[PDB]
Amino acid sequence: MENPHEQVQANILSRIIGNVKRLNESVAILNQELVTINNRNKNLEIMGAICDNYHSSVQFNLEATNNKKPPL
Amino acid sequence: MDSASKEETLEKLDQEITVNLQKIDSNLSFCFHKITQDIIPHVATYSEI
Repeated sequence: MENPHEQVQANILSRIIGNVKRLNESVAILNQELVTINNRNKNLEIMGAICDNYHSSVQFNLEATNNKKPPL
Repeated sequence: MDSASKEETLEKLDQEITVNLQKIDSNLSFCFHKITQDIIPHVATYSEI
């Protein structure tokens, strides 16, 4: 009596809801992983900052005195 | 100009102060050597003469 299209569309809508739920789960785990990796990587900003500071320090130390060697 | 480069400039001032102090120390030590080793012995030689 009811149009079969209605039933089949309800079924496929249920499938699409389930799939969206799975997508949400996956994206949540991805966000968790990204947060963890950034929190652990925070030390690399420190390391890069100090290395850059030292590089600039030696560069201007070779500038200040005339001890900067000629370009090979 | 730049912020990293403005901290760099503060560090530049620090480096320049250090090197200028070193140059001043070297110059004063040279003056001391000249006074003690050269001028005074020549004054003594003139005294003997």
